[PDB]
Amino acid sequence: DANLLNDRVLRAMLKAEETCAPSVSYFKCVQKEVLPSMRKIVATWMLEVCEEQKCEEEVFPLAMNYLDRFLSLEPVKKSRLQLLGATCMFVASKMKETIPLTAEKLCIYTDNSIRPEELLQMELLLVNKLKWNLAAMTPHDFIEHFLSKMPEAEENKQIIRKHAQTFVALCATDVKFISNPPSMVAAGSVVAAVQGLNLRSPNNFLSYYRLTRFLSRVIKCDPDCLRACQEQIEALLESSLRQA
Amino acid sequence: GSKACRRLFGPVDSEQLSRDCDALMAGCIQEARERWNFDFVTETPLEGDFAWER
Amino acid sequence: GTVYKARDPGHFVALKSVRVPNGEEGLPISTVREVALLRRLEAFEHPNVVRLMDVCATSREIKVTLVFEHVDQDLRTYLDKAPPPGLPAETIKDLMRQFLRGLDFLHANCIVHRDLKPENILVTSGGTVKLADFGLTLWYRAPEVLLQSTYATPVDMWSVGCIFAEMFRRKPLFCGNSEADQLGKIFDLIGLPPEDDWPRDVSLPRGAFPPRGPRPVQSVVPEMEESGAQLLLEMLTFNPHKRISAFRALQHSYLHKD
Repeated sequence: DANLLNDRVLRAMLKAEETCAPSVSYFKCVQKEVLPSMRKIVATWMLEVCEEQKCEEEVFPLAMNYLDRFLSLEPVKKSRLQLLGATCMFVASKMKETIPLTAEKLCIYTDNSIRPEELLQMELLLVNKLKWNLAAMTPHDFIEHFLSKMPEAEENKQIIRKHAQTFVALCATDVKFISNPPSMVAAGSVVAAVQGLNLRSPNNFLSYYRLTRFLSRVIKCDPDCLRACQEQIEALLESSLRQA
Repeated sequence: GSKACRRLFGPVDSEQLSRDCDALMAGCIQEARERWNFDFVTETPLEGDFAWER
Repeated sequence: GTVYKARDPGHFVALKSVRVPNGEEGLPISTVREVALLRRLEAFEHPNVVRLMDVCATSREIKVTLVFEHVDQDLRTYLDKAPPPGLPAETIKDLMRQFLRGLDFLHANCIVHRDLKPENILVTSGGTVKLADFGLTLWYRAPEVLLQSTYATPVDMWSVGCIFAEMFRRKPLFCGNSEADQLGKIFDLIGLPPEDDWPRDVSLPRGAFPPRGPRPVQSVVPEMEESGAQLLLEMLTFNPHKRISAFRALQHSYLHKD
């Protein structure tokens, strides 16, 4: 009964995902100083911090989920936008990593703009404002759930996993990450990863056509809305590679 | 060394951060005790809808 | 530091404020993960587990206050105040339904209660079972935790089988002295398992217990129907990897009624 029992788990993953969701229109309504350009700037910095510290692949997108949700409830100053991003990484690393990021090392990554007494005092303010709803559903959760249903070899599962995890990181820097739920971001990353990087001819045990129809059936978005999410991703990959 | 260490938007008025971080912390306390009539920081009062008995 | 009670609309809530050791890294890791796990259940709420209403933090050490959903009556009171002949067989079926529903809910969310007893099982005045005291005696202890071995999630289903039989005797099924003695009274009913079903790297070897034969299940819980005795043995299975799950128990013929 793996067919129903896996939808039993997936139904619960989609229902809990609908709670830890930000509003896409907080730039116009909530924030005054913060602009959509300034979010990509602080998100790129948070990504590099997790790159250098060899963080768990889940830490950076989880920290951005905290950032979008806090910006959906409270206005933050332009100067304090970086302080907010450091606090989000401080909590996300606690949730996923064995040994989290030290608050001192996070302040060093801010070029010592903030102090550890300011990060800890922001930790209480951030967690209280998020109603302690920190166990948010992540794109990595759905990715690992989708792979368990794909009958690909483990060597190909791990290369699909790496490319999909990479596509999720590029999404977190774009404003598409705000409106799209983690189910879409995860599925769009997988279908963009199973096409490879146009490096070789795609040879896979489960057909790409069957995989798109399967993912678009369970996460509930028609193939026209799934390929649109994939084309945005490959556009983010194009924009990422161009800025180099 | 590390190209990721940098300030993103210039300086920070330090005290005003400690001034604000307490301004909104007490706002969370007010939202807390206005939901359940019970001052969280002093864990004592009534007057509202609560019953409260040790 | 203590607790309180209010009750206003299912109309009873509580409040406790705990001191956490504030240090170099702010909130502890286990503190933020435990509360976040409790807050993740609020997406489904679910009737057979207690709801976490609100959590707020106030500042050495930090003070965190949790507002829980409290129930004034527990299971032991429900069974003590039961109709003097006992409980109706159909009433017990409905209680086991809510019992396993809430347990399968926790298990589906990577939560093991580890300490299930009638004191940790609350029942509202309307007859709603609500589990509490999780993610925060040795009578209902599973065999693998008495032997101090692989805990995992089937330890809760053993506790359900014990309470399952207790609803027909109204006296606990397995009541022993120590861990070594608790396993003896358990093996006196289900027999002595072989060496292949015995766990490796265990505190007490199989030679610590005399050879025993599996007594009939109806010999100790005779007020129970034939199919219920079949379901009880699947809960009281020694090997945790063959022990019945909470979801399977819902699908057994005994509970598929109404």
